[PDB]
Amino acid sequence: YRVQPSGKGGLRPGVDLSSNAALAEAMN
Amino acid sequence: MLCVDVNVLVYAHRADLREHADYRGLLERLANDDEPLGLPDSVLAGFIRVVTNRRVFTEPTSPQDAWQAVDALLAAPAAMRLRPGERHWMAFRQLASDVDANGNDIADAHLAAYALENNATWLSADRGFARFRRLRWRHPLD
Amino acid sequence: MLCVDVNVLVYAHRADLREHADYRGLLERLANDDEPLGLPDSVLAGFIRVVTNRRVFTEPTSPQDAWQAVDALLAAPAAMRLRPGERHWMAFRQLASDVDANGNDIADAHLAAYALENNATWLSADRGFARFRRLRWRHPLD
Repeated sequence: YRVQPSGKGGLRPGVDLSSNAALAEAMN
Repeated sequence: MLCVDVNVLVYAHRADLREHADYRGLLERLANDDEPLGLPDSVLAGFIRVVTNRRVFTEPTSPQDAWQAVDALLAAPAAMRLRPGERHWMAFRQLASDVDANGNDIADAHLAAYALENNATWLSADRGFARFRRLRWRHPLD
Repeated sequence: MLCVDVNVLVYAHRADLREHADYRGLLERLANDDEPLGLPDSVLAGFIRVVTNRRVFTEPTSPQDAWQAVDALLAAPAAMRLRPGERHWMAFRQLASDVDANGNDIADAHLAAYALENNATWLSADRGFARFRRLRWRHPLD
C-alpha cells in the first residue's frame, strides 16, 4: 500500500485540522 | 490493533500541508504492518467530508479522488473497516459519562468508542483525547 | 418506519426555539405511534452534541439533562435505536455517488443511509434532502 498524495493551495484562513471542535465549527 | 482519527488521514493525503511527509510515512507503515489498522466508518466518512470541503481548503480534493484514496487504504493488508459494535453505544456512553461530555466532546467520545470497544490504541493529532482516562490514546508521531 | 434528523430532536427539546410546540407534538406522536421511530445512534449523539453546545445556545442544556431526554425517548414504545446495518456503508456510498457529494453532503449522505438501508422515510427540516432521489424524504411538519 502506497498513499497517492494530492492537493495544492493549503487551508482556508483560521482553519486548524488538529482540533475536531474548530474544524467542526469551520465546516458548519 | 491501532485506530486512527480523521486528522491522520487528512495529513497523510494532502501534500500541501506541512505535516504531510510524517503522516504519509506513518500511514503507509501502519497500513502494511502486522497490527490491524482499524478504520471507523465515521473516520473514513469524516476524511471525505474534510478534504472535499470548500470551507477547509482553498482547492478541495475531488470526491472521486477522496473515494479512491479511501478505497486504496481499505485495500491495504493491515486495514480493517470498523462499523459501530453492539458494544460501541455502551462504550460511547461510558466515555461521555467519564468526562461529563458536552458539545464537540460528544463527537470525540463517539470516535473514541471505536478504540475502546476493540481495546485498540487511538491515534489522534487532537490532544483533547487525553481527557478520556479510560481511552488508550497516543500522538500519531509518538 | 420513520427516521428523524437531529434538528427534529433539537426543536422538540428546546422550549426557547420557535418551532418547539410543533416539533414536540410531532415527536410525541411518532414516539407513541405503531410505525417504528428509527433513531440512528449518530442522530442521538448529534442531538446531545447540539443541545449541550456552548456556541449553539446561550444556556446549553446539561449533558445529564440531554442523556435523560435521550433515555426517555428510547423508553417510548415506537422508538428503536438504529446501528448501521451490513448494507449501511454501500448505501452511504450510493447516496454520495448519486449527488457527487462534497463537504457536508457527505454527513447528510451518511445519515440518509440509515433510512435507505431500512427503506424508511427520512424526516428532516432541511429541504436539501430532496437531492437524494433514492431517499424517501418528507419535511417533518408535512
